Amino acid sequence: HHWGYGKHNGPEHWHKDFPIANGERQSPVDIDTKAVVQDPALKPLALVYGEATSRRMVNNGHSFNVEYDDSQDKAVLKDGPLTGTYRLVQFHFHWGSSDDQGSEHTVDRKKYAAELHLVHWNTKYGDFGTAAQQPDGLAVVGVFLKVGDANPALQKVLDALDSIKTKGKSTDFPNFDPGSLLPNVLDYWTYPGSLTTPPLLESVTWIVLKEPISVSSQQMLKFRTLNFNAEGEPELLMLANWRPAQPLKNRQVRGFPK
Ligand SMILES: CCCCCCCCO[C@@H]1O[C@H](CO)[C@@H](O)[C@H](O)[C@H]1O
Ligand code: NA
Ligand code: NA
Ligand SMILES: [Zn+2]
Repeated sequence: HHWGYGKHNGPEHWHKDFPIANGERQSPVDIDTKAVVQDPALKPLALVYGEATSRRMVNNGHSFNVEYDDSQDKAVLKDGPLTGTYRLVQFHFHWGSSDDQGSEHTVDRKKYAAELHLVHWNTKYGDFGTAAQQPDGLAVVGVFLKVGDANPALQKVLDALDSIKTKGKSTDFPNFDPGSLLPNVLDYWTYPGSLTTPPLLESVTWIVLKEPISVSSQQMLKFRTLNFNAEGEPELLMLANWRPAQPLKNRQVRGFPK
């Protein structure tokens, strides 16, 4: 089923083909900081990314992603709110049509310019697809991009976008350290949720970092010159690819260290 962020096939209509869009643990959410609860079971996050091996970058038609080699046991996410060990498979971003919107998660309704999603799958399920079908199968780390200074690490990613302008395009993208896109402080909010794109599976433990990384307004321009369409289709620039906040319903957002 074709979906996107346009007038006819956008977040407002996803429910027609993916009825879990109106499920009980949908993402993203607004994080009401006064309602955040502390939990002494929570641990510091362990993002063990030093041996993560990037492979390629791909315009998938809804955003772009950097693919990691998840056939080896090296780049893993553990601790934080998690039991067991999750392999890094890819990262991607969401952004908006102007600098003051574009994040998926919001903090007391504040939006950032963009949001990075580092996607991981629980090693006990063997692969990404199998893991995606279990409530404890995925873990996504979300990082806010706040407009300010130019980000040199981010620039390596943005430099490659000229190579992947349209849907299905890919380029070799070796040696990129995903940790170079994390803040120094790993304080986080966590809640049980879902993928923010169809198929919207409710299999994600969300880990949203409190501290953003920076991006310049000039860098933000680079995101918005990508195309949703394939070559030879009408041009639909990737001006915005964010889902609005979804009802928290009966969930609680936990915070570490508070
Ligand atoms: C619509 C609900 C399911 C969407 C998630 C896609 C998960 C795909 O799951 C994949 O399936 C393959 C074929 O069965 C298996 O070979 C893989 O091991 C599995 O990773
Ligand atoms: Na692959
Ligand atoms: Na290619
Ligand atoms: Zn995402």
